[PDB]
Amino acid sequence: KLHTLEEFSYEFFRAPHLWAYSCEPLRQPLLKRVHANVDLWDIACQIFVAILRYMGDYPSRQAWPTLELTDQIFTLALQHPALQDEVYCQILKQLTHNSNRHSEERGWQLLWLCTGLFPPSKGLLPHAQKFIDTRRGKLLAPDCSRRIQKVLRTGPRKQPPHQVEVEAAEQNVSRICHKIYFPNDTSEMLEVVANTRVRDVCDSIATRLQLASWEGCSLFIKISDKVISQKEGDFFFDSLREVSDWVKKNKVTLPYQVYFMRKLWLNISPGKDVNADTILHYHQELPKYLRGFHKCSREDAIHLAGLIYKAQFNNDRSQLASVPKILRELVPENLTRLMSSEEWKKSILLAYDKHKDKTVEEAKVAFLKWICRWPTFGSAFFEVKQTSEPSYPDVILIAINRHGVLLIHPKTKDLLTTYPFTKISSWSSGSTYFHMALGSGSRLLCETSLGYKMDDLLTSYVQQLLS
Amino acid sequence: KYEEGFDPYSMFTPEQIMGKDVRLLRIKKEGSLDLALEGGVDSPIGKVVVSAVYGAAERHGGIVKGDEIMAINGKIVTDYTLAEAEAALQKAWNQGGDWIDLVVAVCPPKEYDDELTFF
Repeated sequence: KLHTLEEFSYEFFRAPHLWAYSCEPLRQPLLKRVHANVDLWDIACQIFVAILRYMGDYPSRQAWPTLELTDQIFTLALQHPALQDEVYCQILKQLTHNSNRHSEERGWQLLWLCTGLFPPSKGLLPHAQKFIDTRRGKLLAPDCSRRIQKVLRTGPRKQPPHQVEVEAAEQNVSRICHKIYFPNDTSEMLEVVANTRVRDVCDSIATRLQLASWEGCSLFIKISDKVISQKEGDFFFDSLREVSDWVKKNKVTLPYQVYFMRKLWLNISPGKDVNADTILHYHQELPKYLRGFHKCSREDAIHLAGLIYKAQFNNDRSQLASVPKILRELVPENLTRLMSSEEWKKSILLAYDKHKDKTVEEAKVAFLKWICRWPTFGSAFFEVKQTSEPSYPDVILIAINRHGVLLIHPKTKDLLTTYPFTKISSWSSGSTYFHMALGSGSRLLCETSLGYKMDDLLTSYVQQLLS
Repeated sequence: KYEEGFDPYSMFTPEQIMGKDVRLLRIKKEGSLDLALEGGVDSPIGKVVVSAVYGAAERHGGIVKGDEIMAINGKIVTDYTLAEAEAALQKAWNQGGDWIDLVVAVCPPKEYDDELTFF
């Protein structure tokens, strides 16, 4: 009744029980075609040791963090697919005639992880399928079967299990939710599976938030005081590990948060998607405005501060009671010196009082409508030390947006020059610099730690304009 | 620094050090250096700079991302390609004695916010 790798082993296994559970460490691979590669003998045997350790069958005292074990079990099988069937056979082996319930429970966790990463080969699949089907009563067995179906559809993972996947596995839990944060200081729990792609999360988010579209939005990882965009086409759990590894090389699992935000500001027309405006756009543009990146007059700032106050406080006129606190949330930081505290309060209250009949949402949209045609609207900003132009200040502000690359004087906020996409011929970056070339022309060279981000945004804007 | 008595003017012409804060580091050979480099003459910055300190470089202190490598055991590398600079650094680490001497132009403090995260 219970299907076994016994008959499979006659044709495809090494020769010396061998297809049944044992606590004795393997000394060569199980599959004859893996056994045929002496260079794979050591990895095949280290995988088995980690499997033994994970299931609790290794009589050691040095206990290992689970992620280190799952990394050992799966990482090299991803790079060298010849090992993929070997990992399956080693796991199903330890699940066959295993009379220790803890060990067997742990083995099913490994099979669950494994079927989220890659399928068996053509020849092993009917045996793995029957193995699972004849044990459909095990807690994780029905999902193992579904995961094989899904990974054959989407193709294999590139990174081993994420700590979130492993923690679900160790709980014998097959449903996973990941928190996603938004720029308006809210969050949602989003269900994800082993083969979820970043874009799948975004699709679900747009439904949940009732967005008209998420074009130009993505997920982002906030980690080690960086905020790094995630590739839409990547598997979500591959992206988390790839970015973590990169951060650890470029600069103890690392704490992190995932945000959903607008990345590319293309054809943003405030009022077209009010939910997008009030959840994403207002709350991303507001802090850039408050930092003083735009060229703004005193009267501009009074007008926008009335809308900002309404968006933040609705009907509560009492919050301007102490100007020293609140002014920083209402007026760009380069302009607060322009008038005294009481003059700011008087002017802002007069402007705010015009919004009695507006909603908070209407105030946020009006704020966006009033600034959306500014050349610095809809931008990512970078403060850099430029080394290519003697007539510019050493430190300049750089904006990257729909228009290309803007160089801005940090004191006057004037536009020093614009590099339109239609004229940029190349750019490159290192970890300490960013360089861009225009025509035959002009060159920009600057010191920055954010070249990788400038590169990402330029590549993304060019790709979107080409499509 | 790691030797106080170093005078840059005795090894470089003034044109070569104009505007640079040039110091001498002595790094004790133990373990791997794990000092990553970028740049080179074939690059937009036209000089060899530290891209990451992972660790013998980390443990010495005195050398950080952005510092320029101007000489390795007395050989001036300001005109080396990146590959040439890496080979010279690896060779110096492997062959020779207890210490490597790096002359570095220390990158000055940043008077800008190098960590903006807005999109």
